[PDB]
Amino acid sequence: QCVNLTTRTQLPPAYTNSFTRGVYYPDKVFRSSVLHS
Amino acid sequence: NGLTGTGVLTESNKKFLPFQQFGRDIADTTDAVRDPQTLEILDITPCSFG
Amino acid sequence: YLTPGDSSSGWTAGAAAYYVGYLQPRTFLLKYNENGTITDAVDCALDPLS
Ligand SMILES: *[C@@H]1O[C@H](CO)[C@@H](O[C@@H]2O[C@H](CO)[C@@H](O)[C@H](O)[C@H]2NC(C)=O)[C@H](O)[C@H]1NC(C)=O
Ligand SMILES: *[C@@H]1O[C@H](CO)[C@@H](O[C@@H]2O[C@H](CO)[C@@H](O)[C@H](O)[C@H]2NC(C)=O)[C@H](O)[C@H]1NC(C)=O
Ligand SMILES: *[C@@H]1O[C@H](CO)[C@@H](O)[C@H](O)[C@H]1NC(C)=O
Ligand SMILES: *[C@@H]1O[C@H](CO)[C@@H](O)[C@H](O)[C@H]1NC(C)=O
Repeated sequence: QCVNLTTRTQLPPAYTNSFTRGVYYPDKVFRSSVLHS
Repeated sequence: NGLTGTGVLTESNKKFLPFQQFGRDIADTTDAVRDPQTLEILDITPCSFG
Repeated sequence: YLTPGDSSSGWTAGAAAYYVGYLQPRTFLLKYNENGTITDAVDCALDPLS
């Protein structure tokens, strides 16, 4: 069960801007009302 | 949980996310902790003052 | 029933989109509100303003 698909149209790649996306909590400590570098 | 210290423990209003156990202030000292048996948050305040 | 094909031309795609970007080592300045949530950040190498 393994196929090579077809009926696919050609197109160049597309790009977009990330408006301040992709930030995560860098530890498991609780912090409140602060600015941390 | 192995973290030793001295101070006064009081009931807290902070509310931890499930993956958090300790809370730290700007001087990086532990000022809040989740009790590992009752799952309640406590504030730790130093003892000397004045 | 609308995708005759055989098994390699009889398929419909659907609708979805996904975006990919790559991480690098940066210094950020995160802002925690009183509830402990990160609500804003500054990328310390984007501009001279930052
Ligand atoms: C799907 O297409 C690929 C080519 O894009 C086929 O690839 C070859 O596979 C054989 C083994 O079967 C290898 O010996 C060749 O070196 C491969 N060549 C390349 C360029 O990949 C693949 O067999 C196709 N599979 C199906 C089910 O159609
Ligand atoms: C840890 O064990 C203690 C008892 O050793 C449990 O405390 C009980 O908690 C329930 C609350 O649902 C009370 O009704 C009982 O009276 C408690 N027992 C005692 C002896 O105080 C505690 O629930 C245990 N930890 C967990 C996560 O269940
Ligand atoms: C992303 O990089 C490609 C590389 O050629 C460029 O064509 C495109 O304009 C860039 N997009 C933005 C938003 O800068
Ligand atoms: C957390 O702060 C938000 C505003 O930033 C507020 O709306 C919310 O009530 C607070 N959560 C509580 C009630 O602990």
